Amino acid sequence: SYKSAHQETPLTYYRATQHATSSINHRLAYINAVFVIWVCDSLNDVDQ
Amino acid sequence: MLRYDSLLWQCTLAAGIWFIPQDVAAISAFLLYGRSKSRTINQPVYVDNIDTAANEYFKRKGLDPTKMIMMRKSSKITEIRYGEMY
Amino acid sequence: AAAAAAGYAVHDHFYDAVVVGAGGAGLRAASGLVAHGLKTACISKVFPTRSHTVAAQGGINAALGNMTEDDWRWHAYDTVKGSDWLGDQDAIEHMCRLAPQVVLELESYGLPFSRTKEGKIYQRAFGGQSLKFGKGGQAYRCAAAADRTGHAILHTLYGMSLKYDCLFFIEYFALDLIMDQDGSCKGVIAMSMEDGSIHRFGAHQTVIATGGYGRAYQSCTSAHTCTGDGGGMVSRAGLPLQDLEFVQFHPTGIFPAGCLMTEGCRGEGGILRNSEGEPFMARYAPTAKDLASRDVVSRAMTLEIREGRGVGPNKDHIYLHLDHLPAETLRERLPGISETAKIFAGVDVTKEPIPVLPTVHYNMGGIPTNWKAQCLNPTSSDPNKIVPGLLAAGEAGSASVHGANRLGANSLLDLVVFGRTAADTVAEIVKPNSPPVTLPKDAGGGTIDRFDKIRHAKGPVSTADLRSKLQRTMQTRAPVYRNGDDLKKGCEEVREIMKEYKDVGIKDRTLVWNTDLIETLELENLITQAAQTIVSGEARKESRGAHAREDFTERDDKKWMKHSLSYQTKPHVEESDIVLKYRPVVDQPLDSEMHHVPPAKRVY
Amino acid sequence: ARVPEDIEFTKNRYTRRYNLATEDRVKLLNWNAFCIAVTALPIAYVYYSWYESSEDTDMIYRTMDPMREAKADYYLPLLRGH
Amino acid sequence: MLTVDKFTRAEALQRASNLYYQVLGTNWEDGLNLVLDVPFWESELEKVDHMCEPYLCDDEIGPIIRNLHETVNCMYACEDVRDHINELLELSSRAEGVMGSGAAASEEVENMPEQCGMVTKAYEDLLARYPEHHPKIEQTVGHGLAVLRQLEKFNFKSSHRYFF
Amino acid sequence: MQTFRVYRYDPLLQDKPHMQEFNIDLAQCGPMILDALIKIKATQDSTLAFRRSCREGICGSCAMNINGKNGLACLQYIEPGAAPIDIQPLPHTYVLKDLVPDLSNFYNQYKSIEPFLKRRRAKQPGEKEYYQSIEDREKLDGMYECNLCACCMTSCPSYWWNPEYYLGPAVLLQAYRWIADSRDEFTTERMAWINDSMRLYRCHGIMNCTSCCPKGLDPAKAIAKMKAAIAAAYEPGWTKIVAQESIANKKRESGMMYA
Ligand SMILES: CCCCCCCCCCCCCCCCCC(=O)OC[C@H](COP(=O)([O-])OCC[N+](C)(C)C)OC(=O)CCCCCCCCCCCCCCCCC
Ligand SMILES: CCCCCCCCCCCCCCCCCC(=O)OC[C@H](COP(=O)([O-])OCC[N+](C)(C)C)OC(=O)CCCCCCCCCCCCCCCCC
Ligand SMILES: *Cc1cc2c(cc1C)nc1c(=O)[nH]c(=O)nc-1n2C[C@H](O)[C@H](O)[C@H](O)COP(=O)(O)OP(=O)(O)OC[C@H]1O[C@@H](n2cnc3c(N)ncnc32)[C@H](O)[C@@H]1O
Ligand SMILES: COC1=C(OC)C(=O)C(CC=C(C)C)=C(C)C1=O
Ligand code: SF4
Ligand code: F3S
Ligand code: FES
Ligand SMILES: [K+]
Repeated sequence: SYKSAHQETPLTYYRATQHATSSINHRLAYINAVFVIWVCDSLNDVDQ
Repeated sequence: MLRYDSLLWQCTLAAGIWFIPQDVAAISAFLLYGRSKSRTINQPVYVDNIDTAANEYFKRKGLDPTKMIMMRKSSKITEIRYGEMY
Repeated sequence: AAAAAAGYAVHDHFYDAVVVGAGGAGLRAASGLVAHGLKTACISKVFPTRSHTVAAQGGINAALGNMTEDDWRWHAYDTVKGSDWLGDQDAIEHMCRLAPQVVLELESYGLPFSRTKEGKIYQRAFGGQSLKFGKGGQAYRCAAAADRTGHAILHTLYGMSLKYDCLFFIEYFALDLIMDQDGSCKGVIAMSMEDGSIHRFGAHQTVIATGGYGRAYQSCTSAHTCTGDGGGMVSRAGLPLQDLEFVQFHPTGIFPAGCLMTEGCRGEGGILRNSEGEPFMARYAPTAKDLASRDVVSRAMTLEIREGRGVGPNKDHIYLHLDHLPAETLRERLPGISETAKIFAGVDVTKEPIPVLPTVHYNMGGIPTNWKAQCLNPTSSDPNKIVPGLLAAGEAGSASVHGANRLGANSLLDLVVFGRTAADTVAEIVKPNSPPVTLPKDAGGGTIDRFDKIRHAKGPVSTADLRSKLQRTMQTRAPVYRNGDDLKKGCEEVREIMKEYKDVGIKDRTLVWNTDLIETLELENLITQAAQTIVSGEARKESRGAHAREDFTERDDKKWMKHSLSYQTKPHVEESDIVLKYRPVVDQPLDSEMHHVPPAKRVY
Repeated sequence: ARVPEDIEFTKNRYTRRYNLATEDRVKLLNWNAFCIAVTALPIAYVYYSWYESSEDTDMIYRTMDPMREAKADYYLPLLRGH
Repeated sequence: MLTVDKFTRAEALQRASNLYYQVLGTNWEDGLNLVLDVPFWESELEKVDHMCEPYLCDDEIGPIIRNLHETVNCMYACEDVRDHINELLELSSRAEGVMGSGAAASEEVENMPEQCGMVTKAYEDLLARYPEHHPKIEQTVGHGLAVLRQLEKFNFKSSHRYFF
Repeated sequence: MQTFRVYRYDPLLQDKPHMQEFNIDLAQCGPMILDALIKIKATQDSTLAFRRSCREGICGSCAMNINGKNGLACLQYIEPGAAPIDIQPLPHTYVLKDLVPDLSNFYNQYKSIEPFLKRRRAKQPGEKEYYQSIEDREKLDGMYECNLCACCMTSCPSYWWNPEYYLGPAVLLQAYRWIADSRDEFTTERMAWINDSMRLYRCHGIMNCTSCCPKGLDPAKAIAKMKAAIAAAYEPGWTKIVAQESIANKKRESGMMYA
């Protein structure tokens, strides 16, 4: 008759530290490099 | 639920401040390398009067002025084309 | 299992032993029973590591002899003097003779004790401890682990219980005992605060290892969970409670927070000063100025503030100066005090004095017990008669090792020793494998009915208001220095608060983590014990240990060297009276290894 | 939603139910098979790729350096750019 | 098995004991451990069986083979139950919705009280079938049932030993 | 007159959790957050539920999320301001009722590391305390003070995502405490068991555990040390060591254990 609740994602409210934002920028480093390569490839193909 | 000091909003601004500058430079370098090649292959050359230039071209290349459709592509761009091109 | 009593889902368990409490005393008893091969359960309101034992700071007393030469017999003499010749010398010998072994066992399970230069356990000076039966000097018997000796013990005893694989029923609030018609405990009846189900644990031998009832006063060092639930259960079973008038006020408690500053602070050089800047403690207890018995120090502090030599803008407290001591020693030996002061008082220990005031800390009273931790139901002919199936351990129990005043660093020792003894005593009674107990036919009926009556309570007064009223009366009518007139006034007031529990009302009617209901059930336990305390104190016309009557300022060994037994007439707190009987104190030691310490003056 | 209520769970290594753990092992094999196949792309580039300016290069070697031993006088400015 | 390789009894004993402890030591709860390792374990187990066939009655090799077979049986059986539990918990998580908001939420298991009665029965059946592998059964299936207990309030025998 | 929004959930109605706003006069309330919650319960809404025992920060029972960051209510200070003080349960935990989290998984994971001293030889009769130097005891300084508040646990983004596979900061620090205790003789066994991709290497060094620790401990530093020690000391035979210990626990009761 009783059920527990599941709290939402903590990302929306948990306080952010400078070490946590910078750790993400490190884990996203390779993701940006691929993105830039794709942009340059697209530009070399659809521009000038 | 939503907060400015949230891990999401502070990790999205940090990423933007950190990557957007790097990226703008990176893409710009590619754009610069593109211009270096383009300006060495077909540098834009400005002529005064299009009609006189077209005549000198037809004369220099031995092209019959009647078979060449000259069209104005833009306010600052004209373009001679073959009218009998398949 | 599955049954349905008065519409409630009742599960039935059938163990060989049940331990109510997962504090120091309860964790030790459980590990011991499991180690003896007996099927056992350990019920607790909180995760075992959150019990009040974790807040202990000083240490445990053992005649290890790591700092100086020592004898357990010397520790035993100190305890007798500290008890003001109200504690049983039989139980004191058993505890002191086992203190070395118990402490080493705790180290063997990984207790991170502080160490000496030779790799042995460091021992600190504490109040009321001497050498050579008082003819020597300060004794360094308190094996401490920095300012966190409780956290260490409780965590280590939990680890030991995990190693032995003890069945734990965590977040289960025990309601009553399943007593038999003959008069034998057959188990406990508890509720789960996480599921809302009632469980009827049926055991051959039950161990009540709850804590004290220190939250019955406005200002205490006790936890909010310290409501004395096992004493109420015993009182509602018709069994006696003992020495409830002897409530210990710790000399140093942060003002007004009510937090505790370890006695080790003074035991490492700390000095208490007044408005005149005097170490006044030399006038009272001159030989051991600040390291006197906790009852002497507290009375001295109260008289000083009363005389007008108090510190502060309101001249209401006393100052504890640890600033003169080395900063390294403060950081190494008193690591926890410093932070707590910085927060709850805003004091820098190394540069400023700490505001302190005597505060209720421990309760020497509890369930009457023998030296084997078997609860007693004394009769006029058999003062040592024991309840057939019940045992007690810890602050909840009163084996009278501590008598009228507890010596610092002896309670944590009583947790380990008597928890171990309780497990040994059950092993002899209950065999490792035994036919299951036969829970009586109407087991829990009354408890379920009362729980339902309280669950659906819609009266005018609120639990919080009633609790504040009780806390106020206890704080004002039973202070450090008690007078007979106030004790009488208060005794009338607590009786009114008893009949006012019939008007309490709760707003939450759920069963899953209904703190409102749980707190009202706790208030019943708090009221009955607080009532018995005031009644017993007013009845004692002497001044022994923590009980200091201004009307009668002298010990009466001739007519008051007795244990005071209180009884609740009826199971309902709003339908009962507090009757008082007495039982004699055991003065002869259990063996000849120790001698009888004759009653004498307690000057300190 | 709802979920089946009469599942015959695996009892031993020779009486096995098909579950998503076995499907994940097939995925491991199929992904690894792709890796073996995609290795043919980089290996084919290295084998078939030729870096030559014109068709002249081979004619020069056939008529001037057939044994790959003929020595050419070196004028540094030619390839030094200055 | 089709092979021309020949191995001594000492080599056969070594290979079988290596595989037995390798399987019994690997963490079964982590799914990627079993998914990645089982292909290598199955190739090795076929070779071990071929070379240990003469020594099935041997006093040293024989017991190793019997324990190895039992461990593999328990490994497959436990993995199956925890796989279903993982399915139930992932159905529950998807029901929460995107960001926990409930925005794009999947429909939520309706026979969850009954799906928890099925798993607990399976857990007890494993305990009886594999009495000498309780530590592994508790690592995988026992802990799995403890996670489910945090979502649905159900009763199983070892619930109290999992702090419920 | 500060405003305190508090998370509220009834386990029976099972209605969507909501934040209710209360107004409290800080003049008649204690400085700490826990005092405000007690005052609200005593005066306005007695239904409010929350865990609290020690009042001095030592029990580790009042762990909550205050204005975004985890902490113990008894040590947290009320910060008056126009902005309501938001109090919620511990992040990404199952809420049993109002602010009371469900930390059963945390308790089980701790039991898994077997936090009790292990020695190969049983204390010989006539033996005193096991020798440990002051320097050795100093190694266990910042690790033995953990009160199990579970803030560092419910602040790690890696425990949010994989709660049932990652041991979490608090358990991992406790494992290092027993791997660093000179008296323990099962150093290799403990390191071998903890050397798992999910158990240990899910820590990405976010450092939220160290930032929110109420006791001022550094779980992040301990996990880094434990990873370095394992990497240097790994041997091919570790897997067999884990298996042999698992055989030793064959007759243990039903609960989390080394396996
Ligand atoms: C387990 C087997 C896996 C096989 C998977 C499938 C094939 C993988 C192939 C791997 C190599 C690929 C190299 C790059 C692509 C080459 C393409 C190419 O140009 O090929 C022609 C060329 C030949 O040159 P070529 O000039 O004649 O042809 C190329 C033509 N042009 C120049 C126009 C591009 O191949 C090579 O040059 C590659 C030679 C590789 C030699 C490797 C030697 C390995 C030695 C290992 C010793 C180990 C000892 C162990 C002892 C243990 C004792 C206990
Ligand atoms: C025997 C001793 C051993 C010593 C070992 C020491 C090794 C370490 C030293 C570095 C060696 C590597 C040199 C680079 C390769 C040769 C350069 C080349 O081909 O360029 C000439 C080519 C020459 O082409 P060219 O057509 O212009 O040449 C004709 C020149 N004129 C016109 C004057 C006649 O340069 C270019 O084409 C222009 C683009 C060059 C871009 C170079 C980018 C750098 C590449 C290396 C990256 C390294 C990454 C690691 C560092 C991390 C950085 C964040
Ligand atoms: C309060 C205090 C006491 C103290 C101390 C410091 C403080 C602030 N320092 C000490 C020291 O340095 N040296 C020493 O020798 N003693 C010291 N003390 C004394 C000691 O810590 C206390 O007396 C302690 O309470 C004794 O331990 P005990 O095991 O008897 O009790 P507990 O730790 O309070 O835990 C009791 C358990 O019972 C459970 N419980 C309570 N009611 C119920 C119900 N109704 N149902 C089920 N379980 C119940 C509690 O949850 C707890 O687990
Ligand atoms: C509560 O809702 C969500 C999860 O469940 C815990 C996620 O796993 C995660 C984490 C996954 C990624 C890809 C960061 C997110 C973002 C999410 O919204
Ligand atoms: S490491 Fe800190 S936050 Fe984590 S449980 Fe221990 S005291 Fe609490
Ligand atoms: S926040 Fe988590 S990722 Fe590591 S550094 Fe702390 S345990
Ligand atoms: S109430 Fe104990 S940590 Fe706050
Ligand atoms: K070690």
